[PDB]
Amino acid sequence: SMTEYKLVVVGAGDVGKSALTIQLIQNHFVDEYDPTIEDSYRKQVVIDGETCLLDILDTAGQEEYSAMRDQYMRTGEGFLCVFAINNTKSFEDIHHYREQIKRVKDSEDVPMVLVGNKCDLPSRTVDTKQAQDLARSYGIPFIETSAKTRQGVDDAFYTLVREIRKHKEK
Amino acid sequence: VNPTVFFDIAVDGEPLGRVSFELFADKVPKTAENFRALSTGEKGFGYKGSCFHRIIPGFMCQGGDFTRHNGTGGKSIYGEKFEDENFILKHTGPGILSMANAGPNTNGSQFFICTAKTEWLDGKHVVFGKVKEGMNIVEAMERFGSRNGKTSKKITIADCGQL
Ligand SMILES: CCn1c(-c2cc(N3CCN(C)CC3)cnc2[C@H](C)OC)c2c3cc(ccc31)-c1csc(n1)C[C@H](NC(=O)[C@H]1C[C@@H]1C)C(=O)N1CCC[C@H](N1)C(=O)OCC(C)(C)C2
Ligand SMILES: Nc1nc2c(ncn2[C@@H]2O[C@H](COP(=O)(O)OP(=O)(O)NP(=O)(O)O)[C@@H](O)[C@H]2O)c(=O)[nH]1
Ligand SMILES: [Mg+2]
Repeated sequence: SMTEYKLVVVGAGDVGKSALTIQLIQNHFVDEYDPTIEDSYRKQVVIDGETCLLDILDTAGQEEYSAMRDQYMRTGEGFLCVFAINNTKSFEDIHHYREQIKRVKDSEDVPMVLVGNKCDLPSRTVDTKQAQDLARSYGIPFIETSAKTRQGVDDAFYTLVREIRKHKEK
Repeated sequence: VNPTVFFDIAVDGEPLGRVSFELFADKVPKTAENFRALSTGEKGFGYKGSCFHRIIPGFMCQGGDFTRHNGTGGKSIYGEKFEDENFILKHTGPGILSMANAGPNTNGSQFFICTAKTEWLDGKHVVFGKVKEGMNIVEAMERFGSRNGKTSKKITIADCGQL
């Protein structure tokens, strides 16, 4: 049957992890504050001609539980590392998420995608080059998204799948 | 003397039982008063008819969103939100009543009842009361929760007021 991909969405609180996932799954956006405990979703898609099943884990950004992440990081196959382009602290928080993933999986070769969300917003404090440089230093793709306009939403999840594919044939 | 309020809890419209709370007006008068007034509905709005949207066995039952009924709303009698009054009281064990929030100084109407000791919340959530009677009602609500807090039946405050 079709290949399943275990995707995990991580990042600081309020960056839009849930809005991105609910846009992908349900194709709508609401501007309400609904902080996540933990949610899981399934969706079948076609990527580069190949049908596959996305198993998406939407994790808590709630910073006090940073010691609770090891198990979902061991289980996950690929990580959508999300920050918001109007919040510089969320961009700085990205490094700690990547270091934690690499440490927990004891590997330099973990499929990840850096996602700069909320690009519909005028108050940008993280430049495109700033994030592109970081993604280049990580060796991973960078994609800008808006959960509100749906810009780049499919592209981010699909690219992460492409990154997992390039790893499982390695 | 500290005021007492009650919740009459229903499960899919069927009565379960009454929980009453002591409100620590002597330590946190402004937060206790917010909860008291919302339990009487005296400002034209409050807890009556709202649900417990998040129940996590082993930890807590959370409710109080009477404006959107889905965990994203609520409001205080002082405006949308009000400040953290103090953190004198701790989350010592089952039955503690404490304010939910979205960070410092964001108290609205949402609240939680502890079903265990949750000491990592000390100094972040304002404790302002405790279950007086009917803790077994709260224990009974737990089985309608889950690991992420989604409930399998609608757990509602069918009636509430001051005693
Ligand atoms: C890591 C997984 N996780 C966990 C967690 C933590 C542990 N341990 C920590 C302590 N060690 C010693 C033992 C292990 C074990 N198991 C889990 C859960 C069961 O694993 C799935 C929690 C949690 C909370 C949030 C996000 C993820 C989270 C979160 C996300 S928004 C939040 N908190 C605060 C929340 N704001 C709101 O609702 C805003 C909307 C209103 C206005 C809020 O005011 N209140 C009231 C206080 C309780 C809190 N809700 C809540 O729901 O706490 C859940 C709880 C289980 C107690 C903690
Ligand atoms: N303008 C705009 N707002 C967005 C975008 N993505 C999310 N938001 C808004 O930002 C807030 C936080 O979004 P949410 O997806 O809940 O963030 P989260 O990363 O899941 N937070 P948590 O880790 O607590 O679960 C909400 O008000 C949401 O509507 C976006 O692309 N554009
Ligand atoms: Mg979320």
